[PDB]
Amino acid sequence: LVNAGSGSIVDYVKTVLKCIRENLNKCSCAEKIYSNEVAKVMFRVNVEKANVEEEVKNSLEYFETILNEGRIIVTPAWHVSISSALNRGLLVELELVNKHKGFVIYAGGDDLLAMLPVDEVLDFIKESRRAFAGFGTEKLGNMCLENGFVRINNAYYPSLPIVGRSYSVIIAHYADPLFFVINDSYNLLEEGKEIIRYRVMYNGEYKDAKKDVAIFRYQGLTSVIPLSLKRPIVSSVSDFNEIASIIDVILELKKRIDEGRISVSLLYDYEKYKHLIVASDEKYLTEFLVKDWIKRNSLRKHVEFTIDEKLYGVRLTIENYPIKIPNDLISNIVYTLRIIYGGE
Amino acid sequence: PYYAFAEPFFIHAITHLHVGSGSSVEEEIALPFQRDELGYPTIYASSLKGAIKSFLLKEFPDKRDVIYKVLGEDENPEEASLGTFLDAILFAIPSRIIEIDSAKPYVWVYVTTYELLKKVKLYLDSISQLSNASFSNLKNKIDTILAKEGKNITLDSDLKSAILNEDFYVELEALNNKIPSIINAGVPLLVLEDSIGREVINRSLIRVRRIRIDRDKKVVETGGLWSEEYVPMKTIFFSVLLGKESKESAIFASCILRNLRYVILGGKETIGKGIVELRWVKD
Amino acid sequence: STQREYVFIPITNSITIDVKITIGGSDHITNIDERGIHNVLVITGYAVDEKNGRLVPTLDPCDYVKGILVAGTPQQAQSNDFLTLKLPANKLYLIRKKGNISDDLKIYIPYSSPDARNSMKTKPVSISDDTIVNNIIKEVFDKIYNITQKEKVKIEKVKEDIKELFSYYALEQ
Amino acid sequence: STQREYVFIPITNSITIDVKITIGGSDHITNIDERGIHNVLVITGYAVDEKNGRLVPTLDPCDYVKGILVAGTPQQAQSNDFLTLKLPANKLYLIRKKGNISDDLKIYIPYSSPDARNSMKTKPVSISDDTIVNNIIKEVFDKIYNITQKEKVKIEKVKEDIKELFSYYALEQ
Amino acid sequence: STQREYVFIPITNSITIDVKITIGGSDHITNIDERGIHNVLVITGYAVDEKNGRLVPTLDPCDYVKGILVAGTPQQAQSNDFLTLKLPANKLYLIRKKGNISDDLKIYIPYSSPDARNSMKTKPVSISDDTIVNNIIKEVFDKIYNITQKEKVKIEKVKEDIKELFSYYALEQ
Amino acid sequence: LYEEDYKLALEAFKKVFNALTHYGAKQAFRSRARDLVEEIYNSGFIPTFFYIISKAELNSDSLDSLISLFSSDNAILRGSDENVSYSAYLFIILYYLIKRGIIEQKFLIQALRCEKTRLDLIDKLYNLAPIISAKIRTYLLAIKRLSEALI
Amino acid sequence: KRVLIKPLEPLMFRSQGEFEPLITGSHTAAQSLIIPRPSTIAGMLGYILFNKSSGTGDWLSDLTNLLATIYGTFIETNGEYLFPLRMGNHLALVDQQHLINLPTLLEKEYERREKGIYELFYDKNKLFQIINHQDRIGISIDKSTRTVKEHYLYSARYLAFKKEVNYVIFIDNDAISDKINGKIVNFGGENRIAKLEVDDYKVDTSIEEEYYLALSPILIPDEALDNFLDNISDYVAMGKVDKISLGFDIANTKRKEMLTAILEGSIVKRSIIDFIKNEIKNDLRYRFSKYEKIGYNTLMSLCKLALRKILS
Ligand SMILES: [Mn+2]
Repeated sequence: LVNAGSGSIVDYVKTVLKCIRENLNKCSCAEKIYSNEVAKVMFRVNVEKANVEEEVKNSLEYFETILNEGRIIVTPAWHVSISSALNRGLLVELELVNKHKGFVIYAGGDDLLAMLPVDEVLDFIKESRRAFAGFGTEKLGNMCLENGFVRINNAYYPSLPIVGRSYSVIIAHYADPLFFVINDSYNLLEEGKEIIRYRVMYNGEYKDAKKDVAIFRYQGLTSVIPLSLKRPIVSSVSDFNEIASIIDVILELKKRIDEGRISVSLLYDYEKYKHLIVASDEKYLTEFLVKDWIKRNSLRKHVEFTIDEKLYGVRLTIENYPIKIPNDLISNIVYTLRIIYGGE
Repeated sequence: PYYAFAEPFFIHAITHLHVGSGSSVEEEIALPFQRDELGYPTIYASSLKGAIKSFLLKEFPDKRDVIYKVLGEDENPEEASLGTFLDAILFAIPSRIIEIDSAKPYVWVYVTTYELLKKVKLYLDSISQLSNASFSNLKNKIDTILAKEGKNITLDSDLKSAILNEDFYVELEALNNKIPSIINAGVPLLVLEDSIGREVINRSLIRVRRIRIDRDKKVVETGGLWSEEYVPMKTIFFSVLLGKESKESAIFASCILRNLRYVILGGKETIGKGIVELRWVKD
Repeated sequence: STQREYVFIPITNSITIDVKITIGGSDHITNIDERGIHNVLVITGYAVDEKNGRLVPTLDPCDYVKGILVAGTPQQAQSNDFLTLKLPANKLYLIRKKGNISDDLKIYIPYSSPDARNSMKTKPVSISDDTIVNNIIKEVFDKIYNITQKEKVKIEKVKEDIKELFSYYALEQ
Repeated sequence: STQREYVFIPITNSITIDVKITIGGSDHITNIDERGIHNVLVITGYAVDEKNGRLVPTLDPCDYVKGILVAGTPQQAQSNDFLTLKLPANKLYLIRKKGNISDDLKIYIPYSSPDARNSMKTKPVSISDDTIVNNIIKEVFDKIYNITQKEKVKIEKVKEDIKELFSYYALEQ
Repeated sequence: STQREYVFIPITNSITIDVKITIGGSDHITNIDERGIHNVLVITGYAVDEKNGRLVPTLDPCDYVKGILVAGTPQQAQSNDFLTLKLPANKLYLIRKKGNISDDLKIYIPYSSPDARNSMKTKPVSISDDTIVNNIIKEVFDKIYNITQKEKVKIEKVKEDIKELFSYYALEQ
Repeated sequence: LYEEDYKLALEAFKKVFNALTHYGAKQAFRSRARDLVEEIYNSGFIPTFFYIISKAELNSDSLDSLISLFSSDNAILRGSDENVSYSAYLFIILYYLIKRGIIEQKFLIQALRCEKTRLDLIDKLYNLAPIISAKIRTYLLAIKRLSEALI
Repeated sequence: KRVLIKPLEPLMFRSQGEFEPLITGSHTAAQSLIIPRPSTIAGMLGYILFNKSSGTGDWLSDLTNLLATIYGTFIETNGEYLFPLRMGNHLALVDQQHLINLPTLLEKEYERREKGIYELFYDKNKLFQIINHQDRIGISIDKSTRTVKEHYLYSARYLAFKKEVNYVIFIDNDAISDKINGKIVNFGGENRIAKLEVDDYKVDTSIEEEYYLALSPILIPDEALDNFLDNISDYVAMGKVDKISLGFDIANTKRKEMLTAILEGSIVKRSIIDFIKNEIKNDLRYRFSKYEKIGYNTLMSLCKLALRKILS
């Protein structure tokens, strides 16, 4: 609310909110806020009438309703803005799919149902989840998304940088019956997003979180990759890059495994380090531990690719479902690698 | 009538076994075994029947019609098979023992949990007082053992203590005084608490890495590395063959099942991973 | 907010008037807009003693009372025997809520003794003798909410839903 | 014939005493035999007052009270407020039926009238915090039932079912 | 009020007057489980005197006396100056612990004053010479325990265990 | 079964990395880590234990410059060549042995306080050597991998 | 009176149609029904009681010529009783108690009600603690290459019980009880086995609450269809309405009849009951009589174990 204003008006609204703060008063704090509103009407030369009695009371009553109910009161402009941004993000994702040799079955606004090669699925997931939040570097036709908005030749249309987004991936044999393939895709993307909890901190406190993940499945293997690790998934221009940050790590690691700098034994050798590292309790200890686990399959001479130290302590939970999952994000990273390869 | 008689039999692994399941688990193995509901190694009845039918078709090519009748027909499969196999359930797995006591030397031991024995008794109770073949002694033994659930029990032994699979200390206790052995291989059986027994078991399984080498420059091809999981040699499974009353079912039970010791189960047979000895509980 | 009360609607007509109100508050419990009885109060676990009406409470939740939050004050001569309740008013199981209650209410509820003097056994009963439907419509239903015969030239829909929209569990003990 | 008693079970240790002497009566219907807390019963439409420990009803099957049926007379100094009724034992809605039905039932229920003063925000809560729950063994499960810890070396599974088999919506105010 | 008493076991037989509760109940700390005399607590840093057999407080750690613990009180003519002390029965250093104890023990060291007259000259002594040990079977065990001579007519058990275990650091002077 | 051993290493170890400074008998600790392990199972537990106590300075210095670790804080263990950098390892093994009830404190503390009971302390370790070797295996490989990574 | 069906191994009650390698360039798959349809239990029991000289047409004729009014199936684990519960696309196992407040829960206002039912299907659901789909991939092998045939691969999501599970039916006649006691049967698809133990019981029948739990697919007589699918709110509070097929008849080797139905676990409003009786012709009433004998229209109420047919 206080940020929604542009101009000296923000002072009035935040001091009203302070009058709403801690059940402070009505009919009483309507002076401090008013000794500025009347100041403002006297700050001009042609004002006609003021019923500040009614007006500041209604202005406080608005925010009081907002907070008591607990939701921004929706007006038609809200709906048409969300829907327009939905369609524009859809236009972005249409050429994001086409950027990765994909075939759209249904891409409409919020959702998506495409078919891509098993090779560029991770790239597409990353770039799509970022473009949904208006954060990208490509021109996608006539549309050049810019850090939370959608620039279209000087037109800055909004985006959905607050809305999370889940992702299901089914690595399927071309002879697999599409009935069960589509049903498994839908049932993962439904069950899992409601049923999984992964560690997140907002306000500096390790809490849980449910949506905005990426589930993978390969004929029995499953993995989940959290996409935000922040509950106001972005609130600054800073956190725009944090989106899908775990995915570029998996992409880099797959970039090392292919070129023959790491051996796929990496994907079968993390279990022994996992006991040590999840009971481990210091940062740089676990840092060196993963560095040397990789440095038994080697990544490089004079190692250069470490895991970015935000990935540890992240524990993924599940509400006791047949979907078995490792309780930690790095084991899920390596299962995502197993699932991607298993389809190549 | 309608599964009149039944034949329970032990599946004794002569080599390692690998009945595969694709990549059907969340472990680090890439070619796991076929898993029970409890994550234990099982042999599906489809696999057991398919392997046994294939073997019998090869080594009894004149009895092809009897075998077709009991186990099914390739085409014209509009004639229900009058024989069926239950899922083979792990009955006992060999474990490496570092024993501290008993003055008797043992280097490997058979190991079970109470979940396994519970399912074995489930199979066994559902036959005896229902069908007519009578082997109640085995069921009485399994019930006597199941009495003591919740503590590592040794069977036919004087062990009292041991290291199992080089990694687990356990303290054992004899059953009452003595009991006929459920297996006939003169090796102690241990029934373990369902929690330490499964750690011991999942450390008794063989999980190997395997490699495809570049045929010319003798190096591993990129990505030519995977893992597989074999059930160890000497492992024992348990299944039952249920026969519906018919004439050629008697031919099955008489001419055929009385000359079946060894068959080949599972896959990876060029590695030698399928040889099996079937012991019927009829001796 | 307001206060509402406790009434069973059996084939019995003995519930004519002890709610002394005819207008009440700006909110109205049960409304009727030419579709039948609306905003029915359902009470679970209270057997009835229809003659000598004093609902002895049971324990079995497989009996119910198809009551109404009858508008007003319990005659201000009772409740030394009744029970009474000031609910957060989300707990009342009101059928087909037409309006919207702001979950603020107090309810006085008649009550009785456990009746440990004969083996309890209740029976289900529905509203028989549609003529007695009409006459209970007269005595009790008319003089509480008088919009009937005011705008309602449609009785075939408002007197024949109470046919089976109200069924109870009578003890007869 | 005997008479039973439906003692409440809140987060509170207000359940240390309900009956004068240890056991008393001849037979009990609720059983603790090796695999479950058998024949428990759940009364609906009510609520528990964790402090001021008694019942504080709130009428909807959404609300419910879980209590055990023991054979004892309530403290000999009350039952001015404790319900004492009698049902044919098939309106006795028992959870986890195992034993014998008596068909001539008599119950005492710890309860106080609502006495409506507060907005009854009636909030459910688990039976957990093992430090709270473990000392309960031989004063709620061996003060009336000496039968356990006599043959039972199976206490922690009939503890597993304690962890869930009690649930309610308390008073909190 | 869990209570116990310390009774050292040398070849010196001066421990048959401080016994009141021979059995007195159903339990001791020390007993016979046909695999040794178990639960033999040992206190460390104390020397015994043969003159008026008791314990004297030494500072040397390994001036230790072995002793039996049984449920007894020294017939309350003693304990005036004996070390009377309540323990957490986890900070007790018992040898051959089989059954651990109830976190509180009113125990009695047979205590002697430091006796600053003589300078201590302690020597480890181990028992032999069965002429002194025959009197133990009746002098200590039959004096105290329950199963005495009912579970041990294979008295070699409590012969070689009493031998190989019960040493002490006396002052020999 | 062994999943708190990784938790036990942190507050058992308490320092065999930092206050082991000067990088000679600091890095040398890894030789302990690898070799001893291969020594402990190829050759046995009691041979390696006799070797370790050989290098112990068990006067009171290498009897209390370690039993101080039971109570207070990080013990900078400079002393001399790997005899105090070695009695910390004796401390490590005995710390696992006390925190896992294979041998209690009241004996251990008493066994290392008379030099009459050191002998039967070792004589009792000798009987527990199979069980001990089996049990510490993961707890040791823990610090061996700690050494590979960090030390 | 009560017949406990004890599966000895994972089971397969196929939910869909074709399961066979028809197309060459594609695998086949199948998914098991959590609860076996009543036609399955009926045909099993009939197989146990077969006669060689009756019917041969309209299988339920000579099927019902051997049965009693079988009452729909639920789940007993260890004396505990679980009961299905169905929503839009959802299916949850719950126990006796959690059904009490369900009538009032669905009439709670928007957010309270959705939170309630949503917790009923993701916190109170005991399905995935007792039953999980065990995916079994199988192949066929051509004996010339000892390899797989062309794309002759199939999945089959079986039914794996993590603990002891029985299937519970009630049967009226007792001469049937002591002739199917301790029978090892071929209960379900793809040759799985279960055991039958019978124990006489006692549960009351005549109850009419406002609502009901359907312990079996309520069959709709295809002449009430449009008279049912215009006003769905009048008869079911929550659940699923689906086209089903009555199964597959063995003596004649044909696929049985496709009927609309209200899947088990759906909660029906009492308006349903007479709505059926008043909208069916005697000639169809005679057919649906048998359809109920086998167990298709079975209702329990949310208060007690209230066994009830619909037509009868
Ligand atoms: Mn959804």
